[PDB]
Amino acid sequence: NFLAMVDNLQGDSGRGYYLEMLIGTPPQKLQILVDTGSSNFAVAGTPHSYIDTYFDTERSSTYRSKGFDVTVKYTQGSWTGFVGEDLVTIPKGFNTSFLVNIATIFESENFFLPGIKWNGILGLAYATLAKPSSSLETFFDSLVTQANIPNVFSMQMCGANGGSLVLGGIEPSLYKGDIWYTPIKEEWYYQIEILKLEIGGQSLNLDCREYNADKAIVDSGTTLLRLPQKVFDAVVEAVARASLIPEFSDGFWTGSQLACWTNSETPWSYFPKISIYLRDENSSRSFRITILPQLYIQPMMGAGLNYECYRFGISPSTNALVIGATVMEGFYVIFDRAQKRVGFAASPCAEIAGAAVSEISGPFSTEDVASNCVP
Amino acid sequence: QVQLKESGPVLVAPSQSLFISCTVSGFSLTRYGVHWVRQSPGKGLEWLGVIWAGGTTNYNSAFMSRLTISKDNSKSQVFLKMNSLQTDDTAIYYCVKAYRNAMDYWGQGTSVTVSSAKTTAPSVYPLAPVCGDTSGSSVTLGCLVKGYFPEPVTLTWNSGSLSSGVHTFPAVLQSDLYTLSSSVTVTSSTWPSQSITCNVAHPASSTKVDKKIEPR
Amino acid sequence: NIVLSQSPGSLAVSLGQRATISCRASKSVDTYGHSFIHWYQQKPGQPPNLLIHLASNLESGVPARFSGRGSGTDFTLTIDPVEADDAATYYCQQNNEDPWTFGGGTKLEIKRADAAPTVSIFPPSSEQLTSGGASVVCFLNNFYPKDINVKWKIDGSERQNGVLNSWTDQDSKDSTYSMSSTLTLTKDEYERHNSYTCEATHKTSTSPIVKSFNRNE
Repeated sequence: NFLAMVDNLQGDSGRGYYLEMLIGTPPQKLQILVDTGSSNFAVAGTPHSYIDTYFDTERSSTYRSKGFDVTVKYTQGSWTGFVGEDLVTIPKGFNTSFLVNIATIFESENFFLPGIKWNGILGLAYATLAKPSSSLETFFDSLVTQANIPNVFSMQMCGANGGSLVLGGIEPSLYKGDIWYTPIKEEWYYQIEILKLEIGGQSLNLDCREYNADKAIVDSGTTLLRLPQKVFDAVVEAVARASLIPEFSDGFWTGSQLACWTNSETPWSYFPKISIYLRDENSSRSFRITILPQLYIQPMMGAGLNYECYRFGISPSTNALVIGATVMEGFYVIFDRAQKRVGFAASPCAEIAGAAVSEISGPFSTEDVASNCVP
Repeated sequence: QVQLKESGPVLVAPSQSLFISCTVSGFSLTRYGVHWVRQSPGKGLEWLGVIWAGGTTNYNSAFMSRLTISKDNSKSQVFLKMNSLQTDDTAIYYCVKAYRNAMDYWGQGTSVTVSSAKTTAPSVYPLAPVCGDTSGSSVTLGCLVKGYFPEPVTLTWNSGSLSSGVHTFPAVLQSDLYTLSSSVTVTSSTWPSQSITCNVAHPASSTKVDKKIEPR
Repeated sequence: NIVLSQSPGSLAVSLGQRATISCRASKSVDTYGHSFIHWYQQKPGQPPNLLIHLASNLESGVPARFSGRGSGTDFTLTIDPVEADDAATYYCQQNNEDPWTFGGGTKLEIKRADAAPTVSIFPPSSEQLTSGGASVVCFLNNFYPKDINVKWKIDGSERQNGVLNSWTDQDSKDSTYSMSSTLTLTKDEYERHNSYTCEATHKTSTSPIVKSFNRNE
């Protein structure tokens, strides 16, 4: 029943989209980060400054220790915990309970951060990333096996107020127009092949291997669009070339002052569109996902004011090109593990004041790009 | 054609007040901000402040205690007033047109020296080649500008007409006075067939001196 | 204050080659993915002039040989290929925060072929001698590199006191330097000796260039 899963996420890009879960007997309720960039299901198992509650194993009659521990490191942050299994109910999705592996965290560094509302994480990537090894079955593989659902899930983020995680397929009411699919290049992270980036209709002129040199991945657990240093610099250079920033004048005399705007005025009309080309499942064809300034020049303030301050939602990476929440907020994203593909459709909830903040278009030809851009 | 022209006191006593005007042309102060920047050996380039089109001023906070910038749109002039002068306020002072998120047209700058010392006009001495030296295919002449204060002087040859082969050397300060020199090199067919004269102006003292170079 | 630190202080590059100079900000200068930092060229005796706006936008009418790169705290200006006219000091300048501030500058020296100086010596003018002063001037014109030594000799003996030296900035056209040296004596001391000599030692020769006169000869 996919309609019941509509709006089962809360949160925002900045600190995470999370799913409520009931764990153990009697049920303990937790708030769980949705992360397509890792493969472990782990919950706080002891108090922490930045969480309200944790999972207490001694209060669950169905919990079983598996007899070993585990440590997981992310690009930033890490934790160590014990490994067992227990019954989980997802109230907004599956009213039957299923048995899953669970890591109960007792130590962490730079993981539970101030401002979060989640106390656990749902790693939705492939078994090859799971710790201590790929034989520790993932949450979603247990689910597929036990609820006998299709090996597919899909995500819509409505923060451009929550979103939806549809486990087992696609929900038609969550998109408009066509789904475009790009092949999964390597089943670990959700690695896809990027052919080209275009800023205000001008392609960057980098070898396409630059976009993938490490890997290009789709990751709901990352807030920003994260670009390898060379790619980042080429982007911001193109953005400076295509933007039309106001000149300094009365009341505007430093660059910092560009951040905040009054009187319903916004910075968006001054900035170019940003497009990512992906190979289609038909190798000779590509499609383009496009974000408008509305998605990468991001409003910051709490409610109740009559000015707004914005931040740039693109940052450099050392290694990976990470399609994080900055971009995912523009699209309904389909993780079609059964057919080794990732799908994108424009989100209806990705609208500000009636207007679309993202676009999808194709096909384009791949005739002038290498047959493989992943080195 | 955009132009900015500073006019200031070449010399001002410490703790007295500095007043510089900037007369602009080719653009309107009703449309463009004007910045003040200064440059010294000790402190390099320092942005002092700006007056925007609408009359708003923003200052470098290090100076706000004693700096005022203003303008008169109807006279196409911008003004700078600085109090409590210290000797390290000695600098070249530029007014500069605002442009996008930076600055485009600069004035030539006006040299301001903060000192209690008196103005002293230079002695200008012609330098002709060694008496009886071989008359080679080219010939170098010189002009020696000695014992002045403060900077600057302007030196030309033949009222600025002769500019090829000229080297005018930066002034060096010795016993509270400056000295500078300039050379010019011309062919044998040029000198002494033609008159060659160094012109030296020293604004601080209101002096203007010509010295024809004569064979010894 | 955001501080801007430029390196190196000085760079010498051959004609036709690439020059790359760096500017480092003490704090990020970026807002909205734009870097509020700009590059200016200052030729001798001129004010600075903007080359590159917002880190990487080449100013209209500036040759395409000039390019700017960077984001956050690290910026570079590249001139490729370097020309004689490029002999100048380059400055970065930020205005992401007040006060606007400038870097300390980088002087680009054009590395032309070594050249020996043309040396000329000048006895005191009679007009100076009337006033009891006597300056002997030596011009060491159109040489490269800038390092150079001048020795004054009076009747064959070295004199160190009362010498004032000044160098020009590197020429825009021929990439040389020139230098003026003035030995100032009293008229009475000038009139006690016969021969006056300036000797220039420059890397272009193992032996000094010697220019001399004998007084009242």
